[PDB]
Amino acid sequence: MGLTRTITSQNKEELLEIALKFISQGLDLEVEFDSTDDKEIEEFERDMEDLAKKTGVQIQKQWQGNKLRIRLKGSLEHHHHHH
Repeated sequence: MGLTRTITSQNKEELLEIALKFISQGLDLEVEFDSTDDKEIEEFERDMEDLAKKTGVQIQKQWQGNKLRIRLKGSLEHHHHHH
C-alpha cells in the first residue's frame, strides 16, 4: 500500500536516496530525471537498476520527451526468492 508519488528533479542523486527509502519500506515510487545530459542519465539508470537488483524488484523506464522517468516497484507481488 502507498501513493506512488511522482518526483521530478534535475538532480538524480537525491532521487537514488529517496528511492532506497521507499523500496526499503516496501513502497512503489516514481521519479523523473529532468536533464538531457547522457553522463548524468547513465548514473541514474545504472544505480536504479542496481537498487532493483539488490532489493529483488523491477523498474519501468519511460523516456518523456528526453527526460527519463523510472517507476520503481518496491511491492512487486509475493516471490521471496532472493532474485
